Amino acid sequence: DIQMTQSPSSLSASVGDRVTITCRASQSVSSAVAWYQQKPGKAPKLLIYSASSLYSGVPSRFSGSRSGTDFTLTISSLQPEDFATYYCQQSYSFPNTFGEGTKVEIKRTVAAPSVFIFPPSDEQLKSGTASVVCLLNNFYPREAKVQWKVDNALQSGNSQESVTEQDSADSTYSLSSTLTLSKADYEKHKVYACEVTHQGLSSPVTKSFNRGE
Amino acid sequence: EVQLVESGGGLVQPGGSLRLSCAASGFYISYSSIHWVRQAPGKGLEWVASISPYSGSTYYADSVKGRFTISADTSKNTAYLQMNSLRAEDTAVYYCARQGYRRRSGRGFDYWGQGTLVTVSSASTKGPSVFPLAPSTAALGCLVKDYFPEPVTVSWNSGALTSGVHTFPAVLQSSGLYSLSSVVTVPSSSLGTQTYICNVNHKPSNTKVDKKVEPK
RNA sequence: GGCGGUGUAAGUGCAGCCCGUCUUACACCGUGCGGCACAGAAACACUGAUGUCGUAUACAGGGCG
Repeated sequence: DIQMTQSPSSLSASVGDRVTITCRASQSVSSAVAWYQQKPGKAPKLLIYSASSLYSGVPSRFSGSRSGTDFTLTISSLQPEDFATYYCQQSYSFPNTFGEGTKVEIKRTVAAPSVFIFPPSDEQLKSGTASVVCLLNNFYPREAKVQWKVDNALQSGNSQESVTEQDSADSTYSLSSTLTLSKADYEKHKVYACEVTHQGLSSPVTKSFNRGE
Repeated sequence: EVQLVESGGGLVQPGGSLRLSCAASGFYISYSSIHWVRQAPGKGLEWVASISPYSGSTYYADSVKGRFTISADTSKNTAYLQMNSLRAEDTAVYYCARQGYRRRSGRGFDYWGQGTLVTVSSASTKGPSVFPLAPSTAALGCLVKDYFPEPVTVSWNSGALTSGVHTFPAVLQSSGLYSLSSVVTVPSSSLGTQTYICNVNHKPSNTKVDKKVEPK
């Protein structure tokens, strides 16, 4: 089985940068290498075939090269619509093998989150569980930290986070954090706070509500 | 001109069986190699199987040999992937793909189906509960809680509201059920004039809910 | 083409001469097989050309001054 070792596994580059992605074949694959671009939730799109030929309709800023068993995908100048995950593929021998992918994200200025907090709904409180939700909207870079406090007591192990993909129109991320509590615990305590640490903030920001406001 | 439409995905228990279909138009599948390629959620592309023109020779990934069969129906211009004895690690979006014409695009896969999701798991189907996230520019949203399997779809105001919307990826809770939120930010003045309704569809359980989100 | 068969000639184991064998040339007759290139809607298989680079019995000695 021929291996295709692709590097780097991710990279963040500014608009206008030249980016180079490398794929090394564990053994000779002649020139039977293709490159694909994949956007989240979409099928891959063919960019390069036979190691170095540009597929019909692909912009001239994409190119491919082969030196022996080393293959290279180059974007001469990165455009904002080029954020995606790129894959090499060898089709010299069966089983066919893909490289592991290079996720390309767009560099951008630091932007602090706008933070919102949502109490549980009355409908949910009929059910025995309470979910408190903290939204961090349109920040960059992706790394962010959320801590929950209930009446000043730090919570652990009762929250989960999820992050969107980079936005195509402003290159930011958003994050939602959900605190899961029993209905009884939620109805007993008063002050619910979400504390957010992020590079766009010099010190952490707290957004909170009082139950029943 | 070329279209590839897949179907047959869904949820089965470990050890179960499904058959995926890839219905082609714009070209006769007899004169191309047809491939299946899968992608586990959050992971890379993995080649599964292929069938050659003229010979009908078939090829398989090591992980699927003996369990999967790729085939083609010339009279329906349709290719198939029969999947038997399914395992948890077969959970993935499955794509069919046309290998292009040799003199035009080498061995590159030039057309791809839209993808069909296969989930292998013992957990039972369950539709979600949908709760409002009452308006806090204002933020508002819906919490879509306790469903299985993936996916849910969320739109706002039957698709008329798209700008400023963030539908987050689902997180698996310790209960084994999924949960997500969908939020949107709007000008605060619009809270007085525009009704905000989140439309949630959970096709795997035939659960479909529209939830009005109003100020608390 | 390469290989093989047959025929003709010349050269060729010696101190020397002769026959053979061996080699080369020419003539005619049989006759291939691989690998790698290419194309056919074409990775394998299948069909079709044309190139190239390669291949195949390790039976020779005797007579007379």
